[PDB]
Amino acid sequence: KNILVRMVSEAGTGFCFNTKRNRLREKLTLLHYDPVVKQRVLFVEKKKIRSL
Amino acid sequence: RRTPPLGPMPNSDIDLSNLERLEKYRSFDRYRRRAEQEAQAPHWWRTYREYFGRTQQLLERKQAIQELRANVEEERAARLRTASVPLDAVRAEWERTCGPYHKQRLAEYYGLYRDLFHGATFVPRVPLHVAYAVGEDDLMPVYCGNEVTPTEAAQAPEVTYEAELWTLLLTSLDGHLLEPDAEYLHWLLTNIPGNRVAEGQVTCPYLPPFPARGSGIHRLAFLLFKQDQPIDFSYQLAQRTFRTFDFYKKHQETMTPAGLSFFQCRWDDSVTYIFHQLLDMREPVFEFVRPPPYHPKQKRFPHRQPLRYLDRYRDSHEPTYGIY
Amino acid sequence: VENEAVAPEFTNRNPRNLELLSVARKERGWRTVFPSREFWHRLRVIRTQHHVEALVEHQNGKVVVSASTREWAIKKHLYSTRNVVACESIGRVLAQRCLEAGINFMVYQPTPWEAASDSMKRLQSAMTEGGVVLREPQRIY
Amino acid sequence: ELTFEETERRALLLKKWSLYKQQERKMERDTIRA
Amino acid sequence: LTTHERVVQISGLSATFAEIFLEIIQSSLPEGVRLSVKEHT
Amino acid sequence: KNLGGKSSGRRQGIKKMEGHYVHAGNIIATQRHFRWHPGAHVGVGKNKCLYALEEGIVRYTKEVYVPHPRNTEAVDLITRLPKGAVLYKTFVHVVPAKPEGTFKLVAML
RNA sequence: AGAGUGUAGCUUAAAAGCACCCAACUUACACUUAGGAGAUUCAAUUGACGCUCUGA
RNA sequence: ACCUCGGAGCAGAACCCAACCUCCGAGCAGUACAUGCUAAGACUUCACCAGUCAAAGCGAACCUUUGAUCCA
Ligand SMILES: [Mg+2]
Ligand SMILES: [Mg+2]
Repeated sequence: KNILVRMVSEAGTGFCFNTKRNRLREKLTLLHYDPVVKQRVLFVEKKKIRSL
Repeated sequence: RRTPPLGPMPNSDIDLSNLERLEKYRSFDRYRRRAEQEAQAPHWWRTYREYFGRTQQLLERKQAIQELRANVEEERAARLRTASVPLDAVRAEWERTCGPYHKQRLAEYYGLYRDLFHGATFVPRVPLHVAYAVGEDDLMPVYCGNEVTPTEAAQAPEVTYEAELWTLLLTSLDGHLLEPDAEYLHWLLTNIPGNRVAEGQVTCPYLPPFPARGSGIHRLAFLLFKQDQPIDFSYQLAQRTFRTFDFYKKHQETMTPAGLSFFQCRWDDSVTYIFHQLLDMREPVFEFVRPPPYHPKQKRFPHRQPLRYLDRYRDSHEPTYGIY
Repeated sequence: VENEAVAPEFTNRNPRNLELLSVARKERGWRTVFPSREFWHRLRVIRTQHHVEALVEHQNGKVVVSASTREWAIKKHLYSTRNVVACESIGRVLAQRCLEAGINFMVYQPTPWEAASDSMKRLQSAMTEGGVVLREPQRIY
Repeated sequence: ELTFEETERRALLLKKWSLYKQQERKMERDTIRA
Repeated sequence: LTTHERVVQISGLSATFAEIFLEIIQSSLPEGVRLSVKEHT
Repeated sequence: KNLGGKSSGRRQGIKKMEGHYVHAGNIIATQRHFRWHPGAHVGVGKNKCLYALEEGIVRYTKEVYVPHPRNTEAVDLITRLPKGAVLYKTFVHVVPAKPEGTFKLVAML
């Protein structure tokens, strides 16, 4: 199945957004737009929110 | 119930049981061509358009084609996709051959005929040329639909045309400030002897373009008329205003249009100079104002509407306090 | 001053007024049909068996500026009227005529294969280097 | 690599083969219809 | 060595049309090829 | 043994018949599949509903149908037609009513 | 001997559009892209050079 | 056995129409991570709740079904 995970900005901002990734898949690192920084930055998976 | 068609239903002529023996649209482009043809064809049903609507010369041409074919260098250039064309020679030849027809198309598209002659058309037989001398070294031409600034059009232009009398007129089809239909003339030379223009009768002196600021783009027309025999004719807008329609009605017996050349003029500081220095009046400034946005009649209870509903209908953004 | 008698509302009758101000409407529908009608002027190229022709047509369908290799003035300067050279020559002639007509901006609507065609690429290069831009400005709302 | 003269000869070869086989198919079709 | 095989399917012949068709095929065979007018199955 | 089938109707169909005055953004017709195709000044949503892109009068017409070449199935369907055949469809247009603005005198500088 | 007469294969096209072909993608066809060839029978609306038909 | 949602017929042509009615399907996946933010005007499952579509604008770029409140 898929799991909802919290991608946290690697830009130091407190910004986080939730994505969906397969449980068997590797931990996620993704470019995403950081509103506070106003620039695309890396986000790293921190913790699993739930299993869906 | 079924009302029968009011005409030949499409795809009815070719409706046959021999579908396998019927040739098909192997390609998309041929279907596109057929579809465009049908769209152009008139129809008995409601359609989008209803609502949104010598021999020696030929022999010489064949011989020239054969000569170009014979030239092997030409074939090598063609197959290496390196050959080119003389743009000036092509322009001159087109002007002589079929340029008048294209210029008539351009005039019709720009609406000169419908606004100058109420739809009565003609053909600019004479390859007229006008150019406003910019500085001293160069002179910006005035083709059919060119774009020339009033700064460059400040002074009267140099006119050239291979012909033999002539009456040349300049009008601004849309510069009028009071009456929508009238128009202003800038300069009118009459009884031109042959080609030389300095000897023309200057009935109305020259004016530069004066399209008001933010009033869009105005189309200025150089008309040239063949003249059989001279006729005596006749900085104030009241006397520069008139209608080319009835003007040329008064002279069509011995005058016939034979040349045209028009251009688009925008605002420019020379327009301010024109409005102040010699027109001696305050220049008008126009702004393109769109209609206010439509909003449905306000309800007492805007059910399910967001909080912005009230802002859609409030006029003053500043807080108000009523009796307090 | 009677010269200062100006109507409160101006009436510019130039058909290209709003189009050049970039305020005129474009037909924004026809999403399910090809080509789009969301333009003011369109460059349409017809490659027949023998002749190559190009048109600059207004949205209402009026043909504004045409350049056909069929015309003597143009066919009298090139070998084959149905090759890349013919396409580029007609493109350059059309670019010159467009500039002299005041049409600086245009929309080209080729099929995928038409775009991939080297002759169409050469025609587009000819137009762009002649000055005409094959991308109309966005409407200002 | 190749040169310009051989390319031109190749193009003329294609042209003359076009003409030759055009005559060929024309005569074949003439026999057909006849 | 190997011999490459090809098949052409045909349907719809007239009286004279069949004659012209196969005589043209007979006369247009380039070099050492094997024709056939066999049927399906 | 037959379950389900209690879904209610979607209340789809034409919302503005021909001649009806339509403001920009009004939904003209909601359809499940393309019964009516967008014409002039008529947009299409994700769910294939037709809405007016301008303020005007709704008109229905029949026009030749030439699909987007990237529409592979439609292109193949066309490829299988005979030479004379031309597909037709019903299109919805909005004939815009007002001009998109007027030039006003603001200041007599 | 007489009649119909006559634009490259077709055109109530006026020197054009369809047709036609090779090259590449195709098993192949097709599509597409590149290229190719082509005619208003001769003299002043008219006579005579060629084709079809009616006879010997 | 069923209880929610959806597709087809009944219900032929705007909408709407039941059943122990005749059939079928679903409780998500794939994708990306602007699949962002805002906002005219509209639709709406016959109420409400809920559910849809969306111009313009800003910002990156150049998507195709399930469930409220409280409570944690
Ligand atoms: Mg049902
Ligand atoms: Mg409701």
